[PDB]
Amino acid sequence: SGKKPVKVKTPAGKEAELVPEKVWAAAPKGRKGVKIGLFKDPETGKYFRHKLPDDYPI
DNA sequence: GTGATCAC
DNA sequence: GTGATCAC
Repeated sequence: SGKKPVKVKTPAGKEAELVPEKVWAAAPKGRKGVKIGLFKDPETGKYFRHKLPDDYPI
């Protein structure tokens, strides 16, 4: 569960500040990987994933 | 190619 | 079972 809002571009193309429903890190052995959040487009109700800032707490 | 996640 | 999310 995320808490702080994230500036994302939604699939519908708009700039939004959304609270991710789930957050996690995806990274292979030996490498930094990326932090990802699961978001819900409030305008379409559809789910999408988006990169999180590197210092976003998991 | 590899990592995690889950709506679909 | 996978699309799609990114960085290395």
